[PDB]
Amino acid sequence: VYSVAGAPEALALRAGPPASVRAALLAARRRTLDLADDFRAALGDAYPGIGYAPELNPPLWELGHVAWFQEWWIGRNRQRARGVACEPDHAREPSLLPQADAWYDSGRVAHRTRWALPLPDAEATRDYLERTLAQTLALLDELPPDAHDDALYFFRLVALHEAMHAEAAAYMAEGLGIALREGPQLAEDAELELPAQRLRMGSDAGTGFAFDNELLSHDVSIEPLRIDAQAVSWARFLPFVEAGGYEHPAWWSDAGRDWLARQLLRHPAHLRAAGTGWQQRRGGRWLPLDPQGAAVHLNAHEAEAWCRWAGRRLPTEAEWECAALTLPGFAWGRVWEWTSSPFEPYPGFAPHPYRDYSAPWFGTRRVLRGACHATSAALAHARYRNFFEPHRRDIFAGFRSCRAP
Ligand SMILES: C[N+](C)(C)[C@@H](Cc1cnc[nH]1)C(=O)O
Ligand code: NA
Ligand code: NI
Repeated sequence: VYSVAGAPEALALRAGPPASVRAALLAARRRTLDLADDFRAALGDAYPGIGYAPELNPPLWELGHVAWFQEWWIGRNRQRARGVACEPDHAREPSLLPQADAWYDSGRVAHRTRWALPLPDAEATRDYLERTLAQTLALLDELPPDAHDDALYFFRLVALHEAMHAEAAAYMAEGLGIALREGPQLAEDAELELPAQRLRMGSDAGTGFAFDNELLSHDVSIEPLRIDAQAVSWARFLPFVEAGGYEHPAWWSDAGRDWLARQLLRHPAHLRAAGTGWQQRRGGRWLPLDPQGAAVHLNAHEAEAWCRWAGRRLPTEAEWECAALTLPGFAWGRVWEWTSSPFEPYPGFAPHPYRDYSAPWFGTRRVLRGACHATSAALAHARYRNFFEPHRRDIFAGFRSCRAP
């Protein structure tokens, strides 16, 4: 369980016995409910509760969706023990909630529709979470200590899914100005030498859970490189803004210039000018910017444009994964980091039972690697592939740079 690829929670969730997965499910639910109570403390109980935006979902919808997904792949799943060989579309038991599928299945309930749904109230939503988890843990307790990877697959999957939605709660709270009880400085900007080598990129078979987009592992050639030891700080990033870099379209790509054309505010989000200085928004509060913090809420175009101005580039996801795994002193986990790699399948990819996790998003999404401060330690992993459209700035995204010698 001790590795440089992730914290012990991450390896215990992916490969550990039922006791470890049980611990992960309880910890995930504790986090989910604490975030839910922090949203409730700001918003109260009205539904939908929040104004509309494409990158938000109504708080009670997120809670129900977390329960719905767990119940879909555990309690209602008639082929749990088959793991990745489960037939996605087999007929399942009915949910505790008759309208659950019509409300919480995201591939069926169009986004704008969610704001008008007659969802269960705040307390009935928590009852649904409670009962589904009680059922989940009871089925988990039937597994023996040496339970096979196939027997534990969906218990690991639903735990990781809830972790992803907790992080979404954290960055949606930033958008909404909601302060959280669970809620950033970097150390020295430095350069590290990555020598030429071979990397066996992706997840192997002996280890337990892998996301489908991590398969199959394959060899990749890594060229000699000098790579930042940490994400780009504000002190490093902001001279680009000060040199009028946002008013100089030569620094930007085709899609970057397009995106920059529509931009009302020509600097990173959640920043604002204050005299000759800067303020940054955090927990709905504006505070003087810390230059030694990581630059955050930048999109792929902003990261690439800084790189062109600086004469550097983004790493490929292979270069990133190699450095994270082989270079002590390469520090990650403060912000997700845009790479230069589009989200594409590895050689031998095959979609897993939750078929819509990766495959619909190839090509239109850019890979980010690492983790941010709001990523659960049970999820954060040097082989994990995050994927968002290159324009997104609501997520906790930044970057690091590199250049060949
Ligand atoms: C892996 N990311 C974070 C890109 C996913 C996580 C996810 C949550 N429920 C389904 N998938 C996303 O935002 O769609
Ligand atoms: Na490290
Ligand atoms: Ni989801």
